[PDB]
Formats: sequence, C-alpha cells, structure tokens
Amino acid sequence: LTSEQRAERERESQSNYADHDLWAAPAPKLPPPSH
Amino acid sequence: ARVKQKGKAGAARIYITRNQALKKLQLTLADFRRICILKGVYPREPKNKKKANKGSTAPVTFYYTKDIQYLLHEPIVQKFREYKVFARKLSKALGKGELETAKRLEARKPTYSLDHIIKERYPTFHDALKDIDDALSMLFLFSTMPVTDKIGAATVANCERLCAEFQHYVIRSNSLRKAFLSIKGIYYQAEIFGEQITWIVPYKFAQSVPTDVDFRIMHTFLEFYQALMGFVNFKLYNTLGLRYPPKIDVAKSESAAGLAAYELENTSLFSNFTFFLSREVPRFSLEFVIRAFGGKVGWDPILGSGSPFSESDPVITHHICDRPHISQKYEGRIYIQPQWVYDSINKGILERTDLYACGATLPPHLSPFVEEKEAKELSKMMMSNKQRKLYSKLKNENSKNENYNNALRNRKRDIE
Amino acid sequence: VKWPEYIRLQRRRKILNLRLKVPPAIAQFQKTLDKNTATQVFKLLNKYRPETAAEKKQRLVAEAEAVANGKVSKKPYNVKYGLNHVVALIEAKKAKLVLIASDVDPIELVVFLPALCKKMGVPYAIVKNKARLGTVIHQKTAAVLAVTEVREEDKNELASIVSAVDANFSAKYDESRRKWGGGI
Amino acid sequence: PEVLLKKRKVNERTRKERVEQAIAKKEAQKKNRKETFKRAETFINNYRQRERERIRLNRSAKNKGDIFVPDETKLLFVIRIAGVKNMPPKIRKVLRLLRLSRINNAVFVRNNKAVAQMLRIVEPYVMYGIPNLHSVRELIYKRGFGKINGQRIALSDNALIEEALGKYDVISIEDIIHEIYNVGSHFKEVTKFLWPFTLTPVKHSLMEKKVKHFNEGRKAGYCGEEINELIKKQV
RNA sequence: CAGAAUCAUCGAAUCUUUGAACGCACGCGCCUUUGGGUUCUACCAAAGGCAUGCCUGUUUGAGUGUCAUU
RNA sequence: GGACAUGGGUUAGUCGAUCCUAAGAGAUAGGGAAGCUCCGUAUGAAAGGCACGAUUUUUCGUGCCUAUCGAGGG
Repeated sequence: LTSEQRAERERESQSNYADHDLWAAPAPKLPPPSH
Repeated sequence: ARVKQKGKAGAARIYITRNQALKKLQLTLADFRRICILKGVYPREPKNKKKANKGSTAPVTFYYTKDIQYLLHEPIVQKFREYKVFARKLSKALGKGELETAKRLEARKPTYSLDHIIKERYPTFHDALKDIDDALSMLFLFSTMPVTDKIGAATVANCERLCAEFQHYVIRSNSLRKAFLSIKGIYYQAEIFGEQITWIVPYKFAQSVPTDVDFRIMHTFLEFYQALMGFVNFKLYNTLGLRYPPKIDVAKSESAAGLAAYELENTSLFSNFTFFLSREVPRFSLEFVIRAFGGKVGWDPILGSGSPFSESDPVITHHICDRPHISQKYEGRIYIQPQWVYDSINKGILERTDLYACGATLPPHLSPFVEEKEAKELSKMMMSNKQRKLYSKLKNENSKNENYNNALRNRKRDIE
Repeated sequence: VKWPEYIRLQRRRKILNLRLKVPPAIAQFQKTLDKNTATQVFKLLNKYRPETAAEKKQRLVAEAEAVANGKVSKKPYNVKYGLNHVVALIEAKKAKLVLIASDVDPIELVVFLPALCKKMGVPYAIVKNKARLGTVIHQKTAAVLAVTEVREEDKNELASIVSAVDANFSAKYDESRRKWGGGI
Repeated sequence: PEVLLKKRKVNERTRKERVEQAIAKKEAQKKNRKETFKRAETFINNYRQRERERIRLNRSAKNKGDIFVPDETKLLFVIRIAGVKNMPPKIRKVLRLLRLSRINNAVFVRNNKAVAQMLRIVEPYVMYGIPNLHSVRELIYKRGFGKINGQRIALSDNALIEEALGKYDVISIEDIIHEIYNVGSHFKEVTKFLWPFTLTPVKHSLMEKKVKHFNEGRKAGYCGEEINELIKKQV
C-alpha cells in the first residue's frame, strides 16, 4: 500500500465501539432505595 | 492407604488465601485486583476459619480455588503482560532518543476487549438489565468531573457519549417511570424489558476531589462499565430499530446542546404540554424528564443552542422558573417550581400549579421508591438457638421510628 | 553474604585491572574525555544520525509511488560507524574526528586506533562507554564513530569541538598516555 | 437467596498507618531535595532570553503602537504558558495586573483597546483566544473557584454566591456564566470575585509521563478557537 | 471339524508392559481440563501433561560489571 | 505317586508390604580421561517459601526464615 492508503487505513483503525451484539456469581445485592 | 493428613480435603482445600492466589496466578496485587474487578471475583468467608487456614488464626481473605483456577486461563491476563512488555519498549525508545519508534509503538499499543468478559459475566440481556444500575450511576457520575491525570480525557468523552445515548433511548422508549430528588442528586428510575433500572445523577457542580479516593480502582471500573454500556445500548437500539451509535454533530455538541447533537436515525402524562426552561434551573435533568413524557421542551439560549422555542413564543404551557423574581412574566405559561414536575412524575397525575407557583411555599416531596407476660417469658428461656432476638432487632428499629413519626404528626398539628 | 560465582568473577576482574601494570597502549583507555565535552560532542553527533530502517523505507516508498505514477537530490550527510569502515576512512584521511568507545570487550579491536589516528593526524578522543555511541547510530553498541563531513551550517561547530578535543584530550594527558597504567 | 456483604478485609488501622508513613516519607524527600547546582550555561541562557525579551518590548512599544484588535468577541480567554526566571520588571508587574501571578492560571478579560495592548506586551508568555459558551460553562462548573472573604474557596454552594454577590443581582452559578458570557455591568465585580483556574497539563498516556518538559505542545500567541479544544481536553 | 478369501496389494488407521526409555523408583507423586453417583466442600474416574545436554528466539531478572541523565 | 490326563481352589479400612532411616551405595555441582569411563555428594552451586498490602507509576513494593536406593521404627 502506498503512503496514502496506509495513512487512511490507519485512521480506519483504532475504531471499535459497539459494532456487534453479544446477546444473540450471585446478585450484587443492589443498594437500598432512597429513604 | 496411608493415614490421610490434616487439611487435604474440604474447607482447607477449596478455600485459598489471597497471597496463595497471587503466587498461583503469578501476578502482582494491582493486576490481581484488576482481573478480579473485570471478572466476577469476590472473597468468600469460610464457615470454619481456623480449619480453612491450616490451623492459623490471623484474619485473611479467602477465595474459591475453583474461582482462581478460572483466572489461570483468562486470555486477557496475557494482554497485561504484553503491556508490561510494551511499557519497557517505549521506555527503551525514549531512552535512546527514537522519538519516532516511540510514536509508532504508542500507535500499536496492546489492547484488550471485554467482549468475552461481558458474555461470560452476563449471559442474558435480562442479566445485564438487572446488574447495570451501578453502571448507570457510575458513568453518569463521571460526566461532570474535571479530567485529572488519573482519568484520561477520552474516558470522560466516553462517559458523555454513552450517557447521552442512554438518555436518548429512554426518551425514545418512554420507559422513564419515576424521578426522585435528594441532596444526593436526582434519583432516576425507569424500567426496561420488565426489569427495573435505578441510578443517581450528581448535581452538575464545581465539586472537589477529596484527595483520598484511590483513582486507580475507579479507572478500571470505567474501563469495565464503558465496555458494558456500548454493548447494552447496542441491543436496545437494534431492538428499537435505531442505528447504534447515533450520529453526533460536533458543532452542535460544542454549543452545550445536550441531547440535541445526537440524532436517533403514563407515557403521555405531558403529551399535550409545552414547557420552557429559564436560565436558573438544572436544564440537564429537566430536559430529560419532560421529554420522557412527551413534553415539548424549549430552553434559554444561554443554556445552549438548539432550542425549538424562543422566549417570546406564548405556546409554552408552563414557563418553569425558580428565580424569586420574574420581571417580564408572560401569560398562558403558568409559572411553577421544578418540584412540581417531579411530583407529577411520581404520581403520574397533573399536580396543582399554584401551590408550586413562584414564591409559594414548597410542598413536601415524597420518595416514590418507598397472659401476655407468661407467653413472652417462656420461649426466652426454654429454647436453645435463640432466634427470639429477631424481634429485638427487626421490630425495634421499626417500632421506634413508627412511634417517632406518629408523634411528628401530633406535634406538627399542635404547631399549626 | 555468599556471592554468586559470577558476581565474584565480575568484581575480582575489575580489581585485577587496577592492580596490574597495564601496558601504555591499554593504559590510555582509562583516561578519557571529560563530561562537558562529551555531551558537546554528542550534541553535534545527534544531528548527523543515520536514518533508521523505519525511515529508510518510508522515504523509499515515496520515491516508488512517484515513479509508479510519474516523475535529483543531495549527498546524504550522516555519521560514519563500523570498525572496518572507519579504520579505512582514517587511512584515506576522510575522517575529521574519531570517537573511540572506551570499553570494547576484546581490547585488541581499538588498541591500535589512537596510534593510527595520531599517525594520520586525525583528531581523536576516547568517549566513555560504547552504548552511548550505539544509540547515535540506532544500534546496541558501536566500537567507534567518526565524523567525516558536515554541512556548512555546522562546519563552525565541528571546528569548535575539534579544538576542544585537542585542548581537553590531547593537549592534556599526552605524556600520561606514555606511562604504564595500573600498579595501584 | 441473600448474599450478605460483610465488613472489608482491609484493616483500616494499618492502611492509615501506611498512609501516614507514606506522607512522613514524602515530606522528608522534599526537605532533602535541596540546593541543587546550576551550570554556567543556564546563566547565559537567562541573559540571552532577557536581552531577547527586552529588545522585543522596545520594538513592540516604540514605533509599533498598533494593535489588530481581535473582533466579534467582547470576551477573550487568556492563560499563561510559561515564564522566564529572573523575570523582566515590566512583565512581572503586568502579569500580576492581569492576576496571572502563577503559571497555568486562567483568567477572562473583556476585549478592548487597553487589555489587548497589555496582552500584546506579554504575548510571548500567554496563549489567548475566544472561548465558546460551552467551554466557559464547563470551566465554571468544573473548575470555578470563588474568593469568599479572601480564602481559596470552592464554588460549592449557590448560597455563598448570593451572599457575596447579591447586591449585583448575582444569585446563582448560572447567573455567573450568563453574566460572564454577556459581559454585563457586573462583569468587573464577578471577575474580581472569581479565583483564577488552574489548567495544569494532563499526563495520562505513557509517552507523556516520560517526555521531558511536556506541555501538550502549547505555543504562545493567538490560537483562535483552538483554545476551546484545548479547554475541552483540559476540561 | 463345526463382494466371499487362513487371498493378493498396500497411500488410511490401531499399535498392550517395556526397551535409547523420558515424572520419580523398580510402587509413589505433581499439573490442566472433563465427567459420574437411586451418595455431590467428600470420593472416584478419564483424557492430556512433567527426562536431561544443546541451539535460535521469547519473557522474567541479577550484578559495589561499564556508563549516562541540571 | 510329587506321573500325565481333566477341572476347581488363595477374597482384608484393622494381618504384612507399600510409609522411614541406619552402615553404605549414590545421580547432580564440579574435575579428571585419547577414550569405555573416573573421581566427587557438601562439595568456591544464583541449589528453597512465608507473610503483609483500599492497587504500586493502574510496569511488585516491604518484611522473616534458612536428590535418590537401602531391612530395626509404624
């Protein structure tokens, strides 16, 4: 890849924010509600 | 067979101390906590302590051996060492003066993704919705904190991005149910997919850091939750048909536009109502709460651009304002206090405006989440394990407060 | 404190060098360039560092794409390193200043260098440690560096340094280089 | 189905003992890092800077009594990038006149002929630009500090703002930002009350904690709206 | 005696305990994962592992070995 | 018949071995030897683990202690 494609592909990297869906140890005992 | 030795099975075998768990995994304490934070790991107190400690007595934290052996094969543990490798190579480059291999190394710094952590920790979406309340409280808390050396700026940007997208979701889904107020902040409460979600929003304020919180821990939790938020919101938007992540306009966002930057390309309690936001109120909380119930919302331009209304438009049904003085008071925009809105939210009923009007006494707020001698002396002595103490603990603090607050009503009527 | 067999080996060897009657040719490699001139020497040298294998490629791709689409230079100026390459340069009198690593492991390599550089009249100095000379050229270690030719902009700086090495290294010592070292 | 969370296994007794020992060891180190040497080179460098600075003042004041007067903003934002040891007497007073007595201090200034002139005098030491409403909002709401009775007081209560600024129709934090961005009549009083902010450069990634004299590449002079982005990174 | 073959051919496999013989000895352990039970913090089973000398590389280091850092 | 022919028979948590060492054998660290091999086992060996800690620069800091086979022992 020449200088520019590797540069623009470098920008297209470093980007991974919620692209796919995963969903196709007791409970932490949630804190008591407001009093 | 031989005489089996002491502590070769049972509670002296499964329960393994923290120091042993360190040398079994070959980790330092700080890394061990990190993999304990990321995974679901927590001490478990053995029933028989000195039995479980090879006859010792000193107080020591214990873990399940089965739990530790799971951490032995965790693939991310390697990415901890690869960063220990990376740090030394970047120190090497700066030492020799390679200000370029330093720049390329930092570009190719090792990464780990919590995708398999989330799947193995929360299998079902309902599992996530149950154990996500602290995540909402966490991320929302951080979006109003000045960026420090311990917490990077981009992490704050991740909080603000993920915080707003969730606010957009609830307004779009109309899933907001209650919104309680307190000196802690604005205790929000919604429900999604049947499960109930609750959190607390800090007052957006020029706070101070107490210089005793160990920010290292708090940094890993963000590195955990900010992974959770992306994938939880992703399913919600796909379920709602929205394209995740919603697009954000930089120019709008740098004008304090709040949710206006992002485009999403008794639910009707305030459907037929138009509200205006004056320049003294918590716009961030009020924008979210009113639009959750169909309220048409405009705000003062000094709070941010993107206001659909101006000041002069009389279509506003209620011009909310807590300022003690209103020089240019309008008509048709009956002026009430913000406590009116949350009271309407809790009750799901249009509250009375004039009692909450400007200069009026504030009504109190309600939290929406909230022979005898012989028969009492025989079981106190003629029984063994003494669960009779349950009354002395459970009933005592309930009886005293019930007696106390019942006397409040009588004493307050006397005052009147 | 029972030392390891190799800690004992390291330290006994160090003590041995300071005790024996070191020959003059090996004795000169113990009295070296001072610290102030050492950083000044390397201030210049770190201008003429040869480009790394990372830079030598990123540059050559730029020419390749220029040729691949549609399409000459000036002599590359940098520092000369390598024992055979440098030893040739002194003999060919192409070297302006030679910097000799003070602690080369088989001392046979550089033991003849001060005599040869004196013979051809090349101003030389024995800079402390090879790893300093290694980092200038992007290597683990350099037995010897040499400045052969600098741009006109820095021609004055090199001349200033050369007179310092004369005054601080060769003007000083000189006679002490002809005495058997060690024996302490 | 009841997972009782017990008390921490942390032994808060030893934790604070370690903390106190940590503080005890830290103060000794500061009291030990004393009276370092100074080379003959830095004495030169100060002199070269001082004559370089002094000549700049003469050319700036004499024959150059002209200012380009940045327009379309009544309010500017100025921060001090760096200072020179053995400060020139003129700059030493002027920086105090702008309340920038210490480095990394952030102060708002109303744009006019006079202020821009003093900024032009101290230009090589300050990075100044035009903040946007949002950038000013986070500054007050995350780093705003008050001067109540003359101590270092955080703007933690709106009651304090009303108490000290009631007679100038300033009641709340939101009143402060609206006044400052609009530069009203009480702009001078509010700016007098406001304690200067401290935008110390942030060091998060490993490369920054190691490069020497890292200041995020802060230049000196006009930066337009880049100061907004710098604030966004900084706040 | 009561697609065959006590067949040929041979590119796919199986190849018990050993033996240079290699977890340790001539029976006893450790390590990682998986399973079982009308018994589940116990017990058991199973599969896969653990010889030394050397070479390249890797990671973690030691050194009053050499030296640098206003 | 102890011959061959044809079958059957030794059941263990508690009895012994397996568990241990003695004199010595003895691998290793080393060192000899052209070499098969030899000497050496406390030897100028970096020869085994314990605890502590809101997590420490989100790169481990601080503190303590110093082989093996071989039958009377169980």
